[PDB]
Amino acid sequence: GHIEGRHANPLAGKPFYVDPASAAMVAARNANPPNAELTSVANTPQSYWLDQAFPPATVGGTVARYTGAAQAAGAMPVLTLYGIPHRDCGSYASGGFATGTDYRGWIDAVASGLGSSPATIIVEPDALAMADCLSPDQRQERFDLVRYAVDTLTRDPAAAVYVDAGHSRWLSAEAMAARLNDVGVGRARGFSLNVSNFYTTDEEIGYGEAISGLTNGSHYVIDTSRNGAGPAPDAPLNWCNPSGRALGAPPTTATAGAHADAYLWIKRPGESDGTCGRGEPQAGRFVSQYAIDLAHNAGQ
Repeated sequence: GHIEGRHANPLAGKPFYVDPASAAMVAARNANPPNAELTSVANTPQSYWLDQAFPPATVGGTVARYTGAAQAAGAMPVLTLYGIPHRDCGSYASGGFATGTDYRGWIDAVASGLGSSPATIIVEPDALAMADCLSPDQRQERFDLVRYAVDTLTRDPAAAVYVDAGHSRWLSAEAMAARLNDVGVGRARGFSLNVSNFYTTDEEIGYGEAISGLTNGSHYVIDTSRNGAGPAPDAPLNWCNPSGRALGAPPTTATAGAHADAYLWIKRPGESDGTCGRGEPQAGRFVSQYAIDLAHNAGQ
């Protein structure tokens, strides 16, 4: 018979993968007595963050294991790549690979691990948005590395690749669209917004629709992990372990934006944002109280 042409949202059609070994799951299983907040969080699909702790020599196997496990679960894995050189401009989440050559080798290995398997990839939270901390030449290098990630990862046809694009109160839509266009967003599925932040979904839809229009109709995802109460009052460090924040909409493709492929939990609720001027836990360390606070503040 006839073969139809292609129609669609790559994120629609199977559930997002719940990592069975996340820090939240470990905490939920250990809670004595059981805790409603922790269990809820642990059972919500999030994203699996990879960085320079996973060397190029071995990260391919790590990626293949994770994507293969998700496939065995009938689910879409979400992976967050967070290895850019000069990561976080040397602030609380400092890290990343030492050099661009190492980063390129890492990307090559990630792509090898992906093969042809389904995956959603969030490329480098903050890298484009924060790039002005770098000199002109290191900024250009960074853009070239993000472009390298797009060009290399998209060789997995089943990888839905979203380049991180900051949020609605970071760069302007015009400034961020220019960076996304420079790194080849047209070859990706699109971009991500609100990662590790707290802005309302509605505000992020308006911003994402604007960037989409400036990037030839690209699509986007919004991190709704911690945005159920919107942001804390405008202040320095209001993004760094703020109190009073709530879990947002659980991950879904039933979104309210014309080009919004999904609401995802990209940040993992419970992880510290950093020491934050208060001696709080190192960035990325899981704090059960933080996950419980987010769930309590959402009324759970």
